Amino acid sequence: VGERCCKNGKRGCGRWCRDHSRCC
Repeated sequence: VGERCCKNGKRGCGRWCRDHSRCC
């Protein structure tokens, strides 16, 4: 999972993206 981060950029930044998304 993690697509929600790149799809939101700064809106996706958060511990979730930090651990589930290499995009923030």
